[PDB]
Amino acid sequence: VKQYYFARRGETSTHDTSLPPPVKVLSGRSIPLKEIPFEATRNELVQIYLTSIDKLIKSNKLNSIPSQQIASHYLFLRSLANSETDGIKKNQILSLAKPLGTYLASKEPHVWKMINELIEKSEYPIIHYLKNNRAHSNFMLALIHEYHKEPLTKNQSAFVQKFRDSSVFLFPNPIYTAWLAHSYDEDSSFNPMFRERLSTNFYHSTLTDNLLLRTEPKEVTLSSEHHYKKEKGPIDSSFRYQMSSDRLLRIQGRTLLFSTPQNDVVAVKVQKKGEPKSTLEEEFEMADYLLKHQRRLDVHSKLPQPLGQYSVKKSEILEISRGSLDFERFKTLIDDSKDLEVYVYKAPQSYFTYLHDKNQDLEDLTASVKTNVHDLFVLLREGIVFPQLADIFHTHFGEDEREDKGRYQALVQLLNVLQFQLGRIDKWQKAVEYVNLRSSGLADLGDSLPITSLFTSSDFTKHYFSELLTGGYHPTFFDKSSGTANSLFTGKRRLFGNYLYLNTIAEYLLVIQLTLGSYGDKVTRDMMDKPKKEAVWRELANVMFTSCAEAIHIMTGIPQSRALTLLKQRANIEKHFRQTQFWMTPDYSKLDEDTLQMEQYSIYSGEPEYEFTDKLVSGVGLSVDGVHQDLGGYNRESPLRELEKLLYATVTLIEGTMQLDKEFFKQLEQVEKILSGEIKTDANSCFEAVAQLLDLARPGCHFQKRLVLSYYEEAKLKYPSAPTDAYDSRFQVVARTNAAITIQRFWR
Amino acid sequence: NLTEEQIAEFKEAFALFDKDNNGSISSSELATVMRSLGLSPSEAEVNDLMNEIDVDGNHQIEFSEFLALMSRQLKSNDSEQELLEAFKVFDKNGDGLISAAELKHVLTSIGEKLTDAEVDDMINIQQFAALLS
Ligand SMILES: Nc1ncnc2c1ncn2[C@@H]1O[C@H](COP(=O)(O)O)[C@@H](O)[C@H]1O
Ligand SMILES: [Ca+2]
Ligand SMILES: [Ca+2]
Ligand SMILES: [Mg+2]
Ligand SMILES: [Mg+2]
Ligand SMILES: [Mg+2]
Ligand SMILES: [Mg+2]
Ligand code: NA
Ligand code: NA
Repeated sequence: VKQYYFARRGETSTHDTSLPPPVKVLSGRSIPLKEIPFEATRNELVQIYLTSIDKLIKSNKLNSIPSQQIASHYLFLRSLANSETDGIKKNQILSLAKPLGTYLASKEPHVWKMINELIEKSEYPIIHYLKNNRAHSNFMLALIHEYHKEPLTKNQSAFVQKFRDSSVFLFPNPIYTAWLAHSYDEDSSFNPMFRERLSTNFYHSTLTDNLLLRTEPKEVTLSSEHHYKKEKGPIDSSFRYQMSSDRLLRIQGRTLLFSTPQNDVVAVKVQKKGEPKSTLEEEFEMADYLLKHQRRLDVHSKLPQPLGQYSVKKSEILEISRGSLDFERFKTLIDDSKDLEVYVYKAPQSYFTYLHDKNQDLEDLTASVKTNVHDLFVLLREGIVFPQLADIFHTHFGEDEREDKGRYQALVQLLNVLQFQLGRIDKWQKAVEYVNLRSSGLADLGDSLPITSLFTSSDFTKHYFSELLTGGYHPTFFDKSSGTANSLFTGKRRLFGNYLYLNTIAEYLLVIQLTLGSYGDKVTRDMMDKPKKEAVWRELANVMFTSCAEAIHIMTGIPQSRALTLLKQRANIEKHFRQTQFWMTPDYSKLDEDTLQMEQYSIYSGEPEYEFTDKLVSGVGLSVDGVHQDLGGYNRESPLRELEKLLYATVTLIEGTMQLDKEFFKQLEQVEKILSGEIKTDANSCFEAVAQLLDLARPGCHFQKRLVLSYYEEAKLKYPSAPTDAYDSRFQVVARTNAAITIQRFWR
Repeated sequence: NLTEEQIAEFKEAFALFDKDNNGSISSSELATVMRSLGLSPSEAEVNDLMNEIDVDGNHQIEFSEFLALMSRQLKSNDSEQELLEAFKVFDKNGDGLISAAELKHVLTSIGEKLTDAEVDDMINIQQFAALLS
């Protein structure tokens, strides 16, 4: 059977089509919203940096700045030059750098030795020099503030305010994307966090935003045979299902569950109060589509078998259900009319077991989670989004008048202005109480959305993400000379589909996380074996991290095991286990001040403790309604800080790999045109282009480096007189590793 | 029917060269992919592959078919000779002998690291490669 997707991903010129106008209305006054251009503003700042380097050299003050900052300047200028095609600009950059180099080899020659070690390893050596906490020293901004003796423009000031945390945010596209990718490698100690006058700054979400603002608007095209495209005529439900009260097992929601001789289940889904017929026909057609294409897509879920869709007299439904003890609540859900549409289907018993069910042992939970994670993301690749797996809300206080409608935003910092942390989750266990992830796999398949609805001003996106589609307003954005409110955020109108694509990924994994935590609390609540409680929470952390790596694998092709190693460079599974166990169980409500602090120190290690003024509710913990536990205090952030780092690391690895691959193939096409003759130039330029392709390969991906080595061998044959001393070291490393592989694999 | 390390490399290379991520690659990129997998075909074999893939008039290769092509191409190689060229990387002077201490370092330090015990059931190149297969 041929396995492939009915969905295709490319790029388009803009997402800013049929959007709400970029206007904020404040007290009857309409304020126009303007974009601050990312790339143009970034480039202006790098130019100012270069003129500041010029002044630093003329001033002969080089004696006065630490060697590490001189090295950073030098290595960045060398990386910048190598990325600059224009030979005049390139030599302009190399001239600004020579005085620094001359200085280092004389007065700081051991640092100079290290510099050349990196230069002999990479064409963007600055990225390997900043694989650590040197990335938090903003040498570029410090130089601009010391030598640029005039105000920055409003655009520039707005840029540096958002991207103050690190010089890397000023790097040109290929150098930033390559730095971001390799910052996850196994020799990297880079963590997007440093300490600030006792205060700790976390800027993991800033990495993702600096990346996304560089990307092209994406486009998804669905095949003609796709569920949301192909015209499948009306359903032919010639077959009816005879309900017997004697076969009724129980009621869940509006769905009557009947037994069969085969010990699976026949289910009758009955129209809700205000549910149209389409919602029922849609679930029928989606189930049929997924059964038909189950092998093509390799869907692991045990899919329900659709049987019919027809009308039934209320009176008949009421006569057969009237025995069950759920009768009264069922009557309250079904439509008041006397002629009710229904959807009949057959499914195994495990389809009605919610994935958080505490009667599953950890081994069955793990397998069922894997099936759900698998299908969620293969179906995302197929172009199908499930925006109602669960009911996660940040708040209910201002629900109707909130732009977000209270719906939780898994990457809120990217989808709103001046939101720095994931917020309180309201009644977090209740959000997944009826989750559409089951022991068997996915369920409730009719509540679906074509992926293309995330890239347009659909009803869904207009309802929940109006701010992102409209633009950014904040009093500090107001330019009184123009009467407009300017921001980098308003630039996202053009790219908002890229943002919601990643938010969907993080949202799925947040649903998984809450489902795991609901399982964890319920199975450990009555456990008297205390070390065993911790072991369960430890393993649930492993399952979450594994789920994130599986999503990466499914979306990028990165091997699952490397994806896990990449995630663990950035997210600390021990902190995650301690934080989830601590805040997702009620035990902490029994603690007093001194004990809470000590416990918090253990789960955050060095980081700041979770601060709150809320009055804890006995036996629950943080709870606005006094009954159901929340994750976070009122008007405060979620305490699951490592979870936030993990979700951002996952989507940053997915998106960063996607963009790294794009840079890799752009440079590859360039290398192949130089080797073929389409682009005729000298041998060093050819060697340089090939060495740069090496820098754009996925961290840990050997076959990519094997390919680059093959281009380098071909390049040496094309320029047989050319000296190659400046590049053999790095490619000999690849050659010896490659040779090692072949030997190792033959023995297997 | 290959090792798991090889299959994993096949899956990622297929994924990487699936530009628009619809689960299939154009035959036009088959040459580059095979090159990256250390088994680039001959100009004759690639033509036979282009014609073999043009039979059904579908130039989109899905992973099942892709794996089949790589599998028989990899098996269409002289395992003994491939291993020889591998050892030939650690013989720089060209005398036909590699260092013993060196081989133990690379195979446990880099690549798909082997464990000390597995290398100890594993120096003269032409001979060593000759008798290991
Ligand atoms: N829709 C949302 N989803 C997740 N977090 C949010 C959302 N809205 C606000 N937050 C966060 O919740 C806190 C305050 O929320 P608010 O009550 O909207 O000011 C801040 O940490 C916000 O970043
Ligand atoms: Ca494709
Ligand atoms: Ca030798
Ligand atoms: Mg159900
Ligand atoms: Mg509120
Ligand atoms: Mg339900
Ligand atoms: Mg539903
Ligand atoms: Na709140
Ligand atoms: Na791909």
